[PDB]
Amino acid sequence: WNWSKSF
Amino acid sequence: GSFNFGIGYGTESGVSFQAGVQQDNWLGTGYAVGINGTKNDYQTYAELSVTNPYFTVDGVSLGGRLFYNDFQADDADLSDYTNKSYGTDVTLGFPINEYNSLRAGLGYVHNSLSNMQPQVAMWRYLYSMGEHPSTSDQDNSFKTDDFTFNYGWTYNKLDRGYFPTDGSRVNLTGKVTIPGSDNEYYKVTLDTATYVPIDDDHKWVVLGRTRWGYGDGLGGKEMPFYENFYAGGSSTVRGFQSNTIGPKAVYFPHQDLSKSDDAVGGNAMAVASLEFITPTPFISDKYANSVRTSFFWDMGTVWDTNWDSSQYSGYPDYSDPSNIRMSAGIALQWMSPLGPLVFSYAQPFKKYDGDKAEQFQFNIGKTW
Ligand SMILES: CCCCCCCCOCCOCCOCCOCCO
Ligand SMILES: [Mg+2]
Repeated sequence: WNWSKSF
Repeated sequence: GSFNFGIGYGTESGVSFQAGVQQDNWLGTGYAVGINGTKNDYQTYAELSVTNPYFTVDGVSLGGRLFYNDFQADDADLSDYTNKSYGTDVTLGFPINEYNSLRAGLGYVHNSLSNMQPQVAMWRYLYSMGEHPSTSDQDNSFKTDDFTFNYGWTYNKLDRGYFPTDGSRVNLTGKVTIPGSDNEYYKVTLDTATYVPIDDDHKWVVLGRTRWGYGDGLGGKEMPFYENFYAGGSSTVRGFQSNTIGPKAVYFPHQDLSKSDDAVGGNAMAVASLEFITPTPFISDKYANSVRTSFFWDMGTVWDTNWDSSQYSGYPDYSDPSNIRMSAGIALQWMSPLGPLVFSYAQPFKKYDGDKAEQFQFNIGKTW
C-alpha cells in the first residue's frame, strides 16, 4: 500500500 | 509537490515501511528536491534528492544524491556483519532516443564495517587491503572512503509498465574506483526482461528474464564483500531462501575451520528465468486486467572467483560457476487494494549443499 497526497 | 507513506511485506524483507516528500520546484531553481526513506528487516536507507530534468535545453538532466544506509547482513540471510555507509552522487542523464537513456556520474561513499564474524572469504578480502583483524573475535572495524565513476544504460520498449505483454527492458549499470580511493575495483550488473505475446489478445505471454553480475579487484585488491552479488528469493530464483545460492561461509575457530550453510554471496552471478504468462484460472473476466498467473522455470548460480580451492581443498570449490540451481513453480500477481501483491510457490528441484529452501514466497509492494 502506498498513500500519495499532493499539497 | 507531494509526500507519501508506504507499508509493505515480503518473505525476505518482513514488514517494510516507506515515506518521502518532494518539493516540485525548489524556490525558483528548477531543481526538484526530495527526501525519502525506507526500512525493512535488514536495511535502513534515507536520501536527499536534488534533481533538474533540463540542465541543458535539449533534455540532459542533472541529479544529486546524499544518502545514509544501514545494512544488517545477518537479517538478509548472510554471514553476519554490519555496514553503515553514507555518501553523495552527481549523475548526468542523457536520453539517446525514445527507448534508450544513458547516465554518467561521479560518486563518493564512506563504508564503515563492524561486527564481522570471521570467515575465510571475508578475511581474504581484508588481507588484500592490508587489514588483519583477529580471527576469533566479532568486535572488529574496517572503514573506507571511495570515489567512483558510475555509468548506466537503460533500454525500455515495454508496451506497458504494469503487466507488460510485449517488448523488452535492459538495464546495465557499472562503476569503477577512481585512483585515490581506499578500494580498487569495478562492478557490472546486467538485467534483461523480454515479453513475447503468443496470441492476438496478449493474454498468453512468454517472459524471459536474465540477470548477470561481475566484478573483481584491481591492483592486487579484491572487490569488497559488501558489494557482492546474491541469488535466491522472490525476485531471482523462487523457491530458494533469499540470497542462499552460492558460496557458504567457512568460519574461523572462535575463542580448525567449520563448514556452514550461511551464504556470503560472491563476485560473479548469473540468473535466468523462463516464465509462461497465462490467463488466471478460477477468476472472473471482470478481474482480468488486475491479475496475472504464470508458470516459471528459474535458475541461477553465484561464485567467488578468488576462492582458493588449493588452500581449502577439503571444502566445496566455491570458485565453481557450474553448480546451477533450478526451480519451477507457479506465481500469482494481483493489484490488490493493499497494493501490488505477489504469491509464488516453487519447488527447488536442483539444489546443492547448504542451500536453504523457501517454497512459498509472498510480497506486497509499498511504492506503487
Ligand atoms: C597516482 C596515479 C594517478 C593516476 C590518475 C588517473 C586518473 C584517470 O585515469 C585514467 C585511466 O584510464 C582508463 C583507461 O582504460 C584502460 C585500462 O588499462 C588497463 C589494461 O589492463
Ligand atoms: Mg542476528
